[PDB]
Amino acid sequence: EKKEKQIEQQKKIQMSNLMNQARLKVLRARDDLITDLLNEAKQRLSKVVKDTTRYQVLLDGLVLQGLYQLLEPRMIVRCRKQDFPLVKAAVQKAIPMYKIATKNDVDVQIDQESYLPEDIAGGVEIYNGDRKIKVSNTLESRLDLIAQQMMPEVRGALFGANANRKFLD
Amino acid sequence: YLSQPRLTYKTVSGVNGPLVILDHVKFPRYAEIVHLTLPDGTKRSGQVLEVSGSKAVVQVFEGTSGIDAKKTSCEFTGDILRTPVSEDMLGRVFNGSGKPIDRGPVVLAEDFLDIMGQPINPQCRIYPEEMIQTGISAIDGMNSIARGQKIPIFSAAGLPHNEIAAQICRQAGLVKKSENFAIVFAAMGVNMETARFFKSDFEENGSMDNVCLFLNLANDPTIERIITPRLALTTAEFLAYQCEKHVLVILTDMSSYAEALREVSAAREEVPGRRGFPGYMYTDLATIYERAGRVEGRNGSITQIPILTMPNDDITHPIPDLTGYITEGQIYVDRQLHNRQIYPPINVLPSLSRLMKSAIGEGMTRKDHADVSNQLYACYAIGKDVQAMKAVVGEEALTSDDLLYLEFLQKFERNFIAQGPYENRTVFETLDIGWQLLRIFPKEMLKRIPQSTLSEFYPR
Amino acid sequence: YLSQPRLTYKTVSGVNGPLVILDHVKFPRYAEIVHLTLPDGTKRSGQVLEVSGSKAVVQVFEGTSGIDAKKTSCEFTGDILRTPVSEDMLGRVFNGSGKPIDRGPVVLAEDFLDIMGQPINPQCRIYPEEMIQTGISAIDGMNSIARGQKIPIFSAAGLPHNEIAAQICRQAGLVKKSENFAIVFAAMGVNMETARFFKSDFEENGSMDNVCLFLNLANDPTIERIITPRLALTTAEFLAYQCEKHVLVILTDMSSYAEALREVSAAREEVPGRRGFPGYMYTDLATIYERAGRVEGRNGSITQIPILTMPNDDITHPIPDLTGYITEGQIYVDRQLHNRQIYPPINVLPSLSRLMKSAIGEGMTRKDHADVSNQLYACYAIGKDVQAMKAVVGEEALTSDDLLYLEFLQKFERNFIAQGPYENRTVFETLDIGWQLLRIFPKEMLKRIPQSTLSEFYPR
Amino acid sequence: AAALGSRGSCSTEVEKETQEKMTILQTYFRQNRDEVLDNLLAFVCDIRPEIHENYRI
Amino acid sequence: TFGYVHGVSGPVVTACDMAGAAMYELVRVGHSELVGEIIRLEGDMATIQVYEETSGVSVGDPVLRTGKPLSVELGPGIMGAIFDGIQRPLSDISSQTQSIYIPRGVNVSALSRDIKWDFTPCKNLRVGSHITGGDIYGIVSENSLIKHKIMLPPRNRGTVTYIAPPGNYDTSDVVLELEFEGVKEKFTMVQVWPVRQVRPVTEKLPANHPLLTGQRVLDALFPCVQGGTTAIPGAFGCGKTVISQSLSKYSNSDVIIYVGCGERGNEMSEVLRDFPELTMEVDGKVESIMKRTALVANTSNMPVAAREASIYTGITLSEYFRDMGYHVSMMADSTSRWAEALREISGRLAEMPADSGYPAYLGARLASFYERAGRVKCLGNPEREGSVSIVGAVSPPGGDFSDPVTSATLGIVQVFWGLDKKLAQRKHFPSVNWLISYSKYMRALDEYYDKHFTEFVPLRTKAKEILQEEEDLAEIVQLVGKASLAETDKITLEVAKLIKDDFLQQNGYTPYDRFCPFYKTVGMLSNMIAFYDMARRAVETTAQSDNKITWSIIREHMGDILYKLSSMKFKDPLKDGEAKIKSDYAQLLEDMQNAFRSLE
Amino acid sequence: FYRLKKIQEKKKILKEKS
Ligand SMILES: Nc1ncnc2c1ncn2[C@@H]1O[C@H](COP(=O)(O)OP(=O)(O)O)[C@@H](O)[C@H]1O
Repeated sequence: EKKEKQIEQQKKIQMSNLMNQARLKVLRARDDLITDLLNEAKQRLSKVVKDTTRYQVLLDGLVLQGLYQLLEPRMIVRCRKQDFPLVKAAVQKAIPMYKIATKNDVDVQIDQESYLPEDIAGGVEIYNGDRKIKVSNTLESRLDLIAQQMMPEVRGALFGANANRKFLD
Repeated sequence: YLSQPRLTYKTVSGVNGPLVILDHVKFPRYAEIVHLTLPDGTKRSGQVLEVSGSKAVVQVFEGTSGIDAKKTSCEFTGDILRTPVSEDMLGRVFNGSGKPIDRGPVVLAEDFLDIMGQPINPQCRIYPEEMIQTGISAIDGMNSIARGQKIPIFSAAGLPHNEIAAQICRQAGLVKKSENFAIVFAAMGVNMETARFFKSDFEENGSMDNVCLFLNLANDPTIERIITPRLALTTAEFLAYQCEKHVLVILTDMSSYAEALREVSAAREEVPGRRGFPGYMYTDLATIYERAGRVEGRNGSITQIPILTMPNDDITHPIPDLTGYITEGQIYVDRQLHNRQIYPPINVLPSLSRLMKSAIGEGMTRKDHADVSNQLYACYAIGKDVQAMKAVVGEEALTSDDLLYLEFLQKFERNFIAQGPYENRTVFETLDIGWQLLRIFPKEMLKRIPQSTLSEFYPR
Repeated sequence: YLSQPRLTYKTVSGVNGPLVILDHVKFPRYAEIVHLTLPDGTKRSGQVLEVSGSKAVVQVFEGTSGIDAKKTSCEFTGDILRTPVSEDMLGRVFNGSGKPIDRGPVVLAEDFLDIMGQPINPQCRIYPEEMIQTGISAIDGMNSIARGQKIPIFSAAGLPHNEIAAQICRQAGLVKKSENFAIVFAAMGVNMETARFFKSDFEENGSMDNVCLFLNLANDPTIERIITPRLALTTAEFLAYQCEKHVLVILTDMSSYAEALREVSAAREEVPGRRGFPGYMYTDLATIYERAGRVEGRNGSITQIPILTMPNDDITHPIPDLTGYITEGQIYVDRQLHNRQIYPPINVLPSLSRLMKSAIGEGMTRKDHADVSNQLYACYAIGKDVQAMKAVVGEEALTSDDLLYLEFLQKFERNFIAQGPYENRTVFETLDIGWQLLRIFPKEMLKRIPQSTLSEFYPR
Repeated sequence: AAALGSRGSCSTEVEKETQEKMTILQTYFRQNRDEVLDNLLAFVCDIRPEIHENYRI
Repeated sequence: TFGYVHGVSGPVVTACDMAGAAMYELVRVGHSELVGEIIRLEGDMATIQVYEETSGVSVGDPVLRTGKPLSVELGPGIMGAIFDGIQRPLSDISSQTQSIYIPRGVNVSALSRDIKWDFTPCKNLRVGSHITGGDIYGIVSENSLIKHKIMLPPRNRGTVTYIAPPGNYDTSDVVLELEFEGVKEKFTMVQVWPVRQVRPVTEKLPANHPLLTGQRVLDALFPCVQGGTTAIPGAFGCGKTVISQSLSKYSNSDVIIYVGCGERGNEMSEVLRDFPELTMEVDGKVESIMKRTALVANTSNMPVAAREASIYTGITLSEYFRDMGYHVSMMADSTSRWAEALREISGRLAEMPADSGYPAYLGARLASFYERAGRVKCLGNPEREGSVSIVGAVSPPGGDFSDPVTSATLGIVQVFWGLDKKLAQRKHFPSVNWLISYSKYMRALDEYYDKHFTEFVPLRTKAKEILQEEEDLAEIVQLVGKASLAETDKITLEVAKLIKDDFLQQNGYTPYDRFCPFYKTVGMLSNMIAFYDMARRAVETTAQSDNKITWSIIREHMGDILYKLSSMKFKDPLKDGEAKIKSDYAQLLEDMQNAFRSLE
Repeated sequence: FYRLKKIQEKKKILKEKS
């Protein structure tokens, strides 16, 4: 019976290993579902970008939201090559709104030598004078920044709440 | 929701040891988290230790090797370190910074919790009175442990403190009068075979379904050991006070954590403490040790068992000294008892448990617990003080009763203390062995036991 | 050659301690040599210890007493400290900085050699194996010395280490089983009695056309004790590895060298080691002791015999402790044997020579050398144990063998060690005395000697 | 022999209830992805410029 | 691309115009182009530690940024060689300079591009096979002992598009070419690896086999294993170097790396002289043990900053050979010199000390260096198993084991061989203490001893108990004399003295005791514990009786037997053989048994 | 003693260079 228990030990360890692998399999499946959801969100954004009437307002928001973050005398905007006629209007519109709520002057230039990769979903990037400080107001960046904070809410809305959590504080 | 875009600075102005210094930061926030992108493309994380004007002083968790001062990009988060927390974290193995290391996905968060904690009103706590029966006589019989305590294991180098820790984890339960513990386990600077030992011991006794591991091995970065005991104590607080379970937290090598503390304090050119450790090491260990106990209205608890190794077997070193001012007792693993093939080598004379008086006695364990423990302690002390001069001056100058204390010494160290690495004794077996040992002395020599108890338990 | 004119600066920025600081220097070179002329015309010399931009930190060998920041004029040499070296240096007396103090001209240099030397490729060395016969049975028979070894004398203050040194110098030669040394003597911080003793002993008990003295006395500059042994050793290396002679270097009171080194280290606030000595004292003594041996293809050698004085007769002090980690043995001069009027007062238990095993044996001295040595060591140790047991248990509680050991102790200390200050014992006489001492015991007590050696050498 | 027998059947039963759990996950996900996609895409497409509150005009 | 020198102090240079220079990157300082590493940055300036002597370096000298870290070359031509910390071959410097020194800034490749090696490919790989990092794709016959498996670098992958036929190639010919994602790599026999990055493995396994030294102690009482970690602390003259060199001569390892870090230069000439004469038997043919040894020497008067680069150079060569499937042992002589180099460099930087002067990160360096030893499943497709043991000598100042380096190491290593100066002064060698030493691999070797010797663990526990009781008796005898003693105590004392003097003691500079196999060890211990058992039983069974056989009776009766028990150690394992030694030890037992029947 | 002297040296370096 000492050897009987010596083999009972192996049965125990094998059952433990099987249960562990099953848990990890289910966790990986849930991770796959979340990743598919995020990819579909990217597709929705890319569908939005083609609506130029709404993309213009999106760009108006993004440019000013970057300018309010840098707050430098001279700034530079980097866009896509096909987005240039729209980001030009966005900058031309956002300069006075920046001079009103800050009370100082500003010189904003659109970098026409270097463009963002043409495969990105959209957005702009803002640099300071000597290009050492940078904000990245793209759609990839914004979606990745916002989606990662809503993960408790996304989990709750997608897979139901946890019936073991008695106190939320 | 922080919805504004983040700022990325290519303005590093110094690298020195574990620290990176940046200039031209816009409104630097203190304790903020920073993401560093090295020239080749690898990514590290750091935390801001000091802001002053436009400067910021980041400590990088994964070291500063490969970092230059012209092409490394530091992106500022805008928030303090909030770790993702969930109940699926049981059964998973992480590294010292919370990343999955067992071929599993990242934690899908139930919540995001600040890893510094949240102060608990001293008026909303509960006093711990439920004894934990660990199955070890030296602890159960004489240094009882209540469920909710914080009691470390003072050990040394080459001694079996991992065996004692694992046996406690394996055998711990409540005192049987008529579920069980979840386990959180942080390892700071252990070798590979200690981690192998602990994983094998957990999964060979069917526990792994209910264990969360955070592992920082001795080949891993040193500055991670600063946040490792705080991700292990933020999970234990979610499970205990929100999911309402009873958690047991093991913190292995609380000495490596303090060495990393000293290493970061020495790179900042601060006024040193004793032995070079920072002057705020007391206030730093107290924010780790004091995350344990029960709170009102919630049916969960947290028990803490840190594990030190005293340098040179010295209990007046800063680490054991300051740890003793904060925790409720200590279990002392001795080297002299180790060298004579005794397991577990627990020396009961400098061991102590400050929550024992209120967890034992009539209606909890048995009415004779405290008196037996007191008399055994007093007898052991008197026997040591005898044995000293017996070895020094005269084996025959010993009195007639100065030989009963020596026989008690031998039988107590061989029958009460020495237990066996898989033996699970009840409390009542421990008390019966204590009485079998106390029966060596005539009942007139037991002055620390009342007459009502001697009358009921001595004559058997 | 250096054909450009030298630049002279009166731009002294500040004097402090033994260090002068100069500014506006043009491309300062590290370790360069500087010639300072004081406001009253006197001349001193220094070495650059640190450069930074236009600043240079000179360390004056004679001190900074009398220097000001308006008229002291410093001239930079343009090169490191090189000493002029020749072969006429044999038969001359210089001071601790290399100038003649025997009313002769300066050295007409055969070459100019850098006094820091050059570490010898460990592949181009030859392990020393030719045994020097010093004629002292305590060294020859138990701590044998090879030609190329570095073996110091660990003495204290008031003991006769100088006469031991001079006897080794005037008696030493190879072993004759079937031409001479050139002495280089450097003394650091000696008194006039010691210099008189050595000068008188060299030119009387031998010849003085084979000695080169570098005398730095106790009323001489302290910071020039740092370059005296390096001048001595550069001369030795020229005479040995280029002119192919056998040199014997005697460096007297490395304790004064170590104390001058401590003083210069404390002057500029460097990290200390034990008892205040700089943390780089091992790496500094090793650049002096390691310039001693043989090389492949050249027929010279360098045998070093430093002389120490241990403070308070303690062998755990930093100076003897760091010296014993670098050198290939040591000869221990004892005070307890001096108080019994024993000469030479050599205690063989704390003595050692690390090159003996390869220099003794068949075809080198005699087949039985090693066994006799080991047996004498064992018997001496057991005798010294019995001598201390009898101080507690009395004269009449010893056995029949303890008295054999107490007889061996007396006859050993009086017949083997004690020698007389002009007696030259060939190594075979030493071995015969050793066997006459080992015949006190029956051949079954000699448990370190193999049987086929006892069959040939014990009965005679 | 009994161990070599049970070793496979236990594994197949665990792999059965694993697939059960995964189908439960997928039927939870199908019925909820569109509302959360609307919420996400409305959070992302709603821009509100802002200056630091510590900024002194 | 080019900075300038701005300050020099000791081994520490400070160079300006160093904007985009990374941390721990190799640079070249001066006109002699000394080698150095960057260890601090502030603005456009960088702080460099130089692995050479800085005497004569001006201000304004050039500083050349290389863009790579300190790395070693790994190919054929490593065995039988001797290097320094920078991995410069000391036998080519000695032949191209025609001098007896090492010139400052001398540049010579670590492995010769002249020798042609015999290369044969793997016979299964053809054009198209998918190969990953770690795969043995060829074998070069280096010498008669060592086969040099040629592995792919650990971070490469692809499909073979060319693999050379068998033949003779020098280490600059393309032996492999492979394509991945549309790009091509060509690989020769030599690869380059950064000495501060750990070479990857597949898995780290537990240690299950002994590392047989030649010493009776350290094999009976405190055994190491293949893949363990050991520390040998002691004062000067105790025997750390002799133990290390005997271990490197007579152990059972396939490859030996010897790092002499800041020690005597005459201790590397004793290796380069002794080892080409010692041989070992394999297939009838004898091969010298220098055909499987590599030395890395940085003596005590060599630059102090290159004591660090020495250690990392050795442990990276131990990991290159372990990856081939060998069992390597690495001797680090006086890691205390590495700690002293660290303290010196930290002092030149004006850092805050931690304990006795050492930096606060000393224990981290020590731990991450000792965490590279172990038994591993090797990266790559052919399944191998390798191992690297580390034996580190410690040199506590004053012989005090309470110094920072000894305290830091004893919390890392699993075996502790502690040497004693009291035993060294009586010439009791090896001077292990046997009362403070321990081994944490004594339970992992139970299977081996049960399956192979099966009569040894009882003997070991009995001998340990005898030696432990003797020290309780001795501190009493020291105060009350040897007269209060029972007869069993008088027997314990004499048996412990016999063990100490004729089992633990082993003069390693003799033809019979240079090496002691394990069968001889177990035989001596058997014959020494049998006498203990017999004598104790005799003194005990006739105790109350009037005959009272006591120790003096046993001693005057058997004075012919005790001499043989003491001379058991004089039996050559080579001139007598295994059978003669076993027969003599079996005959001494019968003599003992008859002599013990004689007095009853 | 050495640690406190280092702290004071750094103080009197900072205050003078700033
Ligand atoms: N096992 C041994 N057998 C014989 N002699 C030894 C032994 N161990 C040490 N010795 C002697 O003691 C001396 C110790 O020197 P070494 O081994 O270099 O110790 P350390 O490295 O601590 O200085 C050696 O010169 C050698 O002569």
